[PDB]
Amino acid sequence: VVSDPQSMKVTPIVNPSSYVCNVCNARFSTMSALSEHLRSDHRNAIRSFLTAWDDIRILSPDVSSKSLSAYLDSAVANGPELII
Amino acid sequence: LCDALTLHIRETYIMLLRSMHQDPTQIVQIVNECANNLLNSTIPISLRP
Amino acid sequence: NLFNVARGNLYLVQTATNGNWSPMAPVAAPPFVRGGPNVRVVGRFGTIVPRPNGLEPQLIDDGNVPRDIAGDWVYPSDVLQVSVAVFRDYVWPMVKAGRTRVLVELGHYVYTLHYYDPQISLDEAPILEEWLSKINPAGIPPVPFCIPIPQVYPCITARRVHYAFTSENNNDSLFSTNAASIDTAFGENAAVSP
Repeated sequence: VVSDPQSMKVTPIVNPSSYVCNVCNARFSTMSALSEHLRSDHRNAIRSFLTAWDDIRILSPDVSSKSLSAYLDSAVANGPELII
Repeated sequence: LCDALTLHIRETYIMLLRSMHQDPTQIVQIVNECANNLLNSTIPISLRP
Repeated sequence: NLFNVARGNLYLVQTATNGNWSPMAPVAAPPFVRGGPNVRVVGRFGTIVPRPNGLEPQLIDDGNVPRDIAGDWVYPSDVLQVSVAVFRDYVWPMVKAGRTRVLVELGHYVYTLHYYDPQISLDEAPILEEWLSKINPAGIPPVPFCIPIPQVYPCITARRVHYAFTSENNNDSLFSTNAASIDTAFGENAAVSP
């Protein structure tokens, strides 16, 4: 390796700064943490979304909505215990 | 071994669950038409038996 | 162009010039205009569907059909604002590898010029990835253009992988190429316009 200025500098094609997920786009700073998300998730109803305009994760409200208050003689309707 | 009376129930209960099955690959068209094409999504699922 | 506003659309291809490069004044006709031979235009959402088992990811065109990334694409400026990270993760490496060429259709735009010594080599993408990370849905930054500083002596000249150039001749405020010198050698021969 001879460090000369006349040497064609090429940026990497895929990004190591943003190793995107294989079956998702859950980005991280290290792909070692990415190998455990696919080991657990890609093997409720809506767990999350990922927005292309703000790059944040929008999550569902919690299933423990009993702690949430009920307003004026009307209860928060939850899903039934179907899968047993 | 299983009593046929319980097997008649646990098979009828699972006909109830397969009756209410929504094809998860069609959730994309549900979200679009319920948003009047203001918010599109792409939901990847793995088609399993 | 005298008021730092450039007309015409924008091009992002891979180009490794051993010699001269001019983003403001393109020497040839621009490739893949809108509606050309198999040139595909992205629809409103800027949406990419992932595909299973080693297939290439598909991009939804203007006619709401998934099309493959490797080819010639057209971007409205509004579509690029809502689809920033989807541009930057999927179709922008296919520009870096040269397997696709995108057009960024925006009518008029403020432009910032970068000037570099063509002795030292340079890659335009980290200067241009910075332009992509600063695009909000609100607005876009002034578009960067790396222009080689025109030399007075015919030197050996490093390759540069250049990316951004425009369609219309926007080199309307240049006025000189080596003013105090005697004769330009490497860069453009832009003498003072009578």
